[PDB]
Amino acid sequence: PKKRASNGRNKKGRGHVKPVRCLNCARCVPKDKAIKRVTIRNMVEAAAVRDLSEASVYAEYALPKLYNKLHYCVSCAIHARIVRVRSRTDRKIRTPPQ
Amino acid sequence: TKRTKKVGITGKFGVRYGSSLRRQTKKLEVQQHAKYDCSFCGKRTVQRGATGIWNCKSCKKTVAGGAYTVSTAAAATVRSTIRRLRELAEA
Amino acid sequence: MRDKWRKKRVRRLKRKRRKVRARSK
Amino acid sequence: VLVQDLLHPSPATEAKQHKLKTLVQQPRSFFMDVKCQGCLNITTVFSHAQTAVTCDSCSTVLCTPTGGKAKLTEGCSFRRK
Amino acid sequence: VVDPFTRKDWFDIKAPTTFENRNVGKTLINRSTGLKNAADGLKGRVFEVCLADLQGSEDHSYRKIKLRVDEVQGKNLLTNFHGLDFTSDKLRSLVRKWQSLVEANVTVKTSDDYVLRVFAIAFTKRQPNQIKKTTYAQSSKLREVRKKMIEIMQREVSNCTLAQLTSKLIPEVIGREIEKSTQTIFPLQNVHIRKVKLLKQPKFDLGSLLALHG
Amino acid sequence: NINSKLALTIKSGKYTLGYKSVVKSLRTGKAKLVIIAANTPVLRKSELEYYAMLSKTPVYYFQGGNNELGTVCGKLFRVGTLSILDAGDSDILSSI
Amino acid sequence: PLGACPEGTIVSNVEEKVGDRGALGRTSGNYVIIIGHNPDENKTRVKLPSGAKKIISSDARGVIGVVAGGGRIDKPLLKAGRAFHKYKVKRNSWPKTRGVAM
Amino acid sequence: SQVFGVARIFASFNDTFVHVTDLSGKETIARVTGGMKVKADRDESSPYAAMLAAQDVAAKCKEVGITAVHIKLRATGGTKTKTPGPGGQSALRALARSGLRIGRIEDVTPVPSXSTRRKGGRRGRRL
RNA sequence: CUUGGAUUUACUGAAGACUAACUACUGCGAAAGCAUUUACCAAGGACGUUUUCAUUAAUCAAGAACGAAAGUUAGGGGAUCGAAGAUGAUCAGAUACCGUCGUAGUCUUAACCAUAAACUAUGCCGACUAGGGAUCGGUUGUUGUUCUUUUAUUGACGCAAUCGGCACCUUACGAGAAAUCAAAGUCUUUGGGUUCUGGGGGGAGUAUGGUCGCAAGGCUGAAACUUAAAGGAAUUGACGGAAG
Ligand SMILES: CN[C@@H]1[C@@H](O)[C@@H](O[C@@H]2[C@@H](O)[C@H](O[C@H]3O[C@H]([C@@H](C)O)[C@@H](O)[C@H](O)[C@H]3N)[C@@H](N)C[C@H]2N)OC[C@]1(C)O
Ligand SMILES: [Zn+2]
Ligand SMILES: [Zn+2]
Repeated sequence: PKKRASNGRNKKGRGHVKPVRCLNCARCVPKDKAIKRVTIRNMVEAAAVRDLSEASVYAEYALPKLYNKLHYCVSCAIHARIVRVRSRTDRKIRTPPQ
Repeated sequence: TKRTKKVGITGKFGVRYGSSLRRQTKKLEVQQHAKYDCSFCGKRTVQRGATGIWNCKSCKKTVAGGAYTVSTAAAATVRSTIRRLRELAEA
Repeated sequence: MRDKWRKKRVRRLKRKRRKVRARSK
Repeated sequence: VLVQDLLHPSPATEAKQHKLKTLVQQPRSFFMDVKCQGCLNITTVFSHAQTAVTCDSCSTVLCTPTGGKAKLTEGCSFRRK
Repeated sequence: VVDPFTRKDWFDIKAPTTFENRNVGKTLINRSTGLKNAADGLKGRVFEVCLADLQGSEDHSYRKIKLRVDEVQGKNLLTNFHGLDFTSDKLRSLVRKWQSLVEANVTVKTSDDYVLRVFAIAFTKRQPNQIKKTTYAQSSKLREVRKKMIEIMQREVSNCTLAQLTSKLIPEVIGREIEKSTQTIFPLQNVHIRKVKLLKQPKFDLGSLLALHG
Repeated sequence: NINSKLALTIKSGKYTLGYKSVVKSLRTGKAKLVIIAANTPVLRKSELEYYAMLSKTPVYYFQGGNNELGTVCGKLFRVGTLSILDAGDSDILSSI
Repeated sequence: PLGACPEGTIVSNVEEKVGDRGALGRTSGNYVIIIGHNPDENKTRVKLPSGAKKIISSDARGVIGVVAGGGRIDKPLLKAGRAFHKYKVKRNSWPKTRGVAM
Repeated sequence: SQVFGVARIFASFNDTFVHVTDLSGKETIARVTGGMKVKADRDESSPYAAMLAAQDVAAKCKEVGITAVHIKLRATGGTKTKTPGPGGQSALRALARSGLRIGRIEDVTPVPSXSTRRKGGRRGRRL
């Protein structure tokens, strides 16, 4: 049968899309299909925030922010719980969780 | 009528030397014996005398060229490269 | 049998059958 | 709606639609009398002007073409005819 | 078996007078033995310092200034401008989805024969009353913006020497100029000269160099 | 847009074709414009512009060779040079 | 002189020593590439047709361009007779008997 | 006042580097890795090993005459992953808990502007 | 691989590739495909038009253009990955997965090859049938907004109409074996025009003849014989080195 009306990707209006390599296994995967995450995290772990504040020379000096965008192939995304198998009526939800 | 299907000018070699060797010769011999446009008088009267020598029967000017064509790709690139480096130096 | 390899088996077979043919015009 | 007036639709709607889509097609462009403020001469100019229509011996350019209706130059006035 | 840190001559780093503070930091090298001078030595070494430290204001925390030594006065080593760059975190903070990134670069030579490559950067800005979900500028508008970037950097950068150039970069007047003379094309934000390359240097003149560490 | 301006001059104006005709039109003073193809020999091109200087005639240097200049005049033969004798409904004289 | 040619200039019939009237890049289709300059030492670095890199005096001369007649070897000789005519004006080095046949 | 070095930390999932240089980066002060702290090959990225390596580097930079360090942080970079390995955070915390004054922390992971091809193939490493 | 200092740090340089981040239920193209700047070349859809011709049209055997990747020939390049090969592990064995190299290849130029789950597994042209909110391009009317200037013939943005698109959401008119479908509807109340294809499963896209290709192969394409099911969608259960 046909599981999804979008065929598990986002490619209605064109023929081909360049691939990207998976973060974990380096699998070529279409960009429109790759599961993609934008992560902002603090460059210093929280339990060392005050220790670095003590040890810093400066006063009122901001903490640099780590930026990266993560691409996963479906296997490496399910095996990392980044997405999880959902029910037939719940697969049809594009709105992010809360 | 079309006298030969594919051998063309290399029909003078008959069945000898192998088809790949005759086909490689055909590519360069057509260029070797072709008429080219003169860059001086603008007529199609440039023919090869010997390798690297190209004469115009109209204006009687001889230009040094390639073995089998009037101009080679490397020489064309040099003219642009020498053109470019000329103004970048004189400015 | 993964029909892909079934076709590949026939290709190699048909390649060899064409060798035996050319042996005797 | 099951029962409707196809013959006498709302003129606001009939003006809301597309030129070919009304009960009978009718162009929604017009002809306008272009008159620069400098002179009193009158020139007839199509509202959608593909060419830059000039005026008489006064030597003025009246409109400049666009993708739709050509806007009048600075200091020209028009009247729908 | 020998301790290499006992053969170390700790020189000191001196910035140009164009910056607020020229007390950058320390350095160390093997001393000037008969078979190894400490004069040739030090020369060339490149230092990457934060412009906040050089101007004493965290408004400059992201630009990193590259300074490389070109003469040593005893224990003082004098540097000259060697390039500009943002830090990675700032540039990764600026690049945001649902907007139009636009760049531009140009090769330009100073008044005193310093050939540079200058990189601009800007972004499209969402209007105060904007309701549509994205802020995208049309492609020809971006061509216009990039053209203006290139022309303005060319004219504003080739008309002042390298020292005047580095004095001109700190307030970021080229950036605000790109800001001002594009608002009739498309509103822009976060306009910057994010990177400057020192490609070719002219023949070295101490009389011009000393004029910068007076 | 010179190829357009010269194309109209051929269509409506007056002209003469070839090196010998041009020189005669320079001697009689009837030439209004002399046009020289790019691959015309310099000795002939310098000869033409010396005639043009004596007779107070402007010279236009055509970008292409005689194959191109002949085609631009709507002809099937090469034109190394030509002179305009009467511009016709064209402003090639003022536009160059 | 090679010192007057910027990086990447294609040059032929290049002198090895100043004033020897040409030694390098002389056959059809061959040339010498100028790689870089060492103005303080008056030396130029060039790329020879074989692939070797060589430092030459910047006062050594060369001729701008590529030696004409390039592409001879692209066409096969096809015949012993063409080789006969080729070496008939070069030297007596053809035909070649194999050492194992002796 | 404070004398500044450059503590360049290379953290990867195979080993962690804590290695201090002068402000130009030309002169090496110390270079300690988790492979000098653990006997086993698997443990070289363990945060404990990185912390010990960072303390050793602290002692060396102190006996050299270095009081403060600017932190330079990077992952493996290039075609590899962009997140720094486990030892980097622990090494950074150790350096800020040894009496060393901490300058400006930054991440300089080598990021390609689209580059060569990663190893593995198009199906990738298959486990 | 490393005390011949490997790895790691800074500067300069040399190569070939690639075009990140922006980048999306967004754009263009007949399809395959197409993503750095700029300039030139010719081309194109849509829109606007009170411009022009007047049936010039639709679909199409035969016959033609283009056609990812891999592959072929000859030059040039050959950084990186890397079929084959060599080699270390795991293993009962692994000439596999995993690790280290690494030949073709990957790139380009001039020619071949003509196939993909080349997919929307949905021929093309035309008409009609139900509601909604977005988005791209063009055009048409319009502000408590931001920008030029504070003011115009600014630009962006905001609010209503339309034409064209890529799509999406709800319902089930109606359809369907169902999954599902605004077309897969207007089909036993069976007929708008037209091209191609299928007729139980295998044997078999095989053999043979023809034909194209340098080859690899492509296109066209049977029969004997064999067999009671093969298959589609959904249900309940059981099971999973699947999740909670
Ligand atoms: C050496 N390559 C071989 C190739 O020769 C071929 O092998 C066939 C094999 O398929 C045939 O096998 C055949 O016959 C057997 C047998 C029980 O009757 C049946 O399973 C069935 O009819 C058929 N598979 C066998 N009879 C001959 C081999 N040469 O196919 C397998 C292969 C590995 O490609
Ligand atoms: Zn993966
Ligand atoms: Zn000639």
